[PDB]
Amino acid sequence: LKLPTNLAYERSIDPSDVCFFVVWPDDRKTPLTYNSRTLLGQMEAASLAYDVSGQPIKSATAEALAQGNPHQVDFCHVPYGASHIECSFSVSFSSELRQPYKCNSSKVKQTLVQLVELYETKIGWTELATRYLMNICNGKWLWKNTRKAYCWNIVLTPWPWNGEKVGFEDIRTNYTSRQDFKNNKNWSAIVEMIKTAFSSTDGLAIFEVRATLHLPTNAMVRPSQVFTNSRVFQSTTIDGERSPILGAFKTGAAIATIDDWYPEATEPLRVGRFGVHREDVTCYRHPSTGKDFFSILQQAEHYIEVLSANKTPAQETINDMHFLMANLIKGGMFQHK
Amino acid sequence: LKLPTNLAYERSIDPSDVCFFVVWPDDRKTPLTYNSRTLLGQMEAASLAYDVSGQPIKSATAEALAQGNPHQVDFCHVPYGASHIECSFSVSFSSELRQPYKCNSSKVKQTLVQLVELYETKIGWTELATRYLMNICNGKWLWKNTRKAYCWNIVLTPWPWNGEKVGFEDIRTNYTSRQDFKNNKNWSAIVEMIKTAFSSTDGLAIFEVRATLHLPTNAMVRPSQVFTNSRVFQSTTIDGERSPILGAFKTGAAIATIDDWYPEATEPLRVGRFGVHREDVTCYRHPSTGKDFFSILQQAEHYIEVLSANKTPAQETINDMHFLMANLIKGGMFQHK
Repeated sequence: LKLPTNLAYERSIDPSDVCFFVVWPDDRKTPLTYNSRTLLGQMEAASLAYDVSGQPIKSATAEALAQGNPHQVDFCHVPYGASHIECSFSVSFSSELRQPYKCNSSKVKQTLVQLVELYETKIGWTELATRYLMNICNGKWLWKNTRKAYCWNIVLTPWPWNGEKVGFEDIRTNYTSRQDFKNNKNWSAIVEMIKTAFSSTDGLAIFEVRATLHLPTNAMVRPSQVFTNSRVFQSTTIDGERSPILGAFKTGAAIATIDDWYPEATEPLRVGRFGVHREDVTCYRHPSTGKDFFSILQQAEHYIEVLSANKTPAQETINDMHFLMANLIKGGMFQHK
Repeated sequence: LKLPTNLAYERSIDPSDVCFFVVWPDDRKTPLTYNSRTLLGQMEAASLAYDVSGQPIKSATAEALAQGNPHQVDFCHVPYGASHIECSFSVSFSSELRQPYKCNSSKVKQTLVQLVELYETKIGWTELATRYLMNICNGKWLWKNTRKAYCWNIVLTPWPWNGEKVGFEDIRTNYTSRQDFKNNKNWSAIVEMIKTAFSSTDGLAIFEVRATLHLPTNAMVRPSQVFTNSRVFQSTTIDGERSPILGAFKTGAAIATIDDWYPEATEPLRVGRFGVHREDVTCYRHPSTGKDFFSILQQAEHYIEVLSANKTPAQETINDMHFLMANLIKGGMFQHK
């Protein structure tokens, strides 16, 4: 397959900013608020006392590393009398991966608007839909706030939905796996809706997610920081007062942490062309290995002929095409100018 | 009909910028406002790791693709507690297609005025009028905003009007086809108003449209970008506050995406000389097919003698006639120096 000079995809999952609210014992709600603090940190930086090649700076004497340095940081935390903290956002699944947003070459358009179809026919949407939905239903958009917490509950409201709200209580204890999610009475009724929103050419599935998070006393809340204080928070204005948020793109990067299929598959990565592990920077699915998205998109017709056959393919190629479809769902410009 | 050196038409469909408002549950309106966020994307471009002809860049090491590249984007979204988002504009239909705005050739001018008159008498305006009006009455000028939306209602107040204002509720469900629009009690009284603005020599039909759009919480709004951040919104200043808008020409392209008449007709295109598609960039109605505007305008006398006959014309020639009159409604300079 040749990479056309104009090939864009539009994202299928659209998540919204996670508004943070504080719920008091009288069950009234009030948006969180962060305030800028100034800290007197120690001279802990290695570049201060040390030079490169392991050389101690001579001016940085035992008198110099004494004088602490001030750093201004934003600071947010659950107020004292707060019963819990709510976290609300919305996420819409649409079928914007069926057809490319742009394609200057129609030949490469048929091999994609068919790749998706033969995918859904042979290897249904249930895998990616379930993976995307687990991150919705287990707090993963609540990135680190769920790390040191008592319990967080995901109350979920699907839009083209008939029954009552679908809850996920104490995710730390019950919903610790895929099967524990499946055991929910309404789990299948939701993965079905997501996989419908992916097949139907103009269908969608809007979820409104609301996490009640029981943090300890005065517990520090971690919202998203802004890009280049040594810690500036990303905020909206609710009720006319500023309030921290986990950004829409942070939430999207959270929901789209399904990519576990790669060499030395260890834990889910955010779906991207070259699977970039943000913590240990080295990106897996480097182009030097045959696992980046542009090397597996080059083999799109090979995957067409593999799924068009009668036999169910190998798990290797089915995981490769899972990653292909997840990268299509992420959207983006699959082009090279 | 050889193309004169001066032949311009003034447009007939004059739409305005789509002002965005946020209607709060207390029923007060405040214009939207966007702010320039700065995202940390990954190294996602194909050009960053691959050279042309599929050659992996050597300096694009695993740690080289790890670095997150900043991207400043304008973000607009519905505020948290907003009841909904209103979208208001005004579109005026006029008979600025009857006579050419400028025509240095008295023969080409009269052979087009006679063409428009024969069109009006033979194949009435109720075909382009209803298609132009459907794009107004179903949110189509709300380009991507109605994609992931609970509902949208188009309330439409015609200017030379006598009754009550014309509602089009829950268009995602109710008004999904042409007959669904025709079932409106005021639909005929509006398509006739449009076809009277096109027939009467100096009459006009001013419509004021207001679409209440029910998005999910914090739902991202997609207004028009500007022509080059990485995404700069096109905005006005409502109430002294910058507010994103859909440009007048974006809204005009929306109302005039009626050209479903072309070789391998699939879905409606924006009425243009050589009907270009922006999704699959290639241009239908290329001059190599006899469907471009200057190839079916060169045959204006043929359509005169066809519509002058008593028999009902073919559907193919009547589609050519439709495209011709729609492209005259769009206006422009049909000249060749």
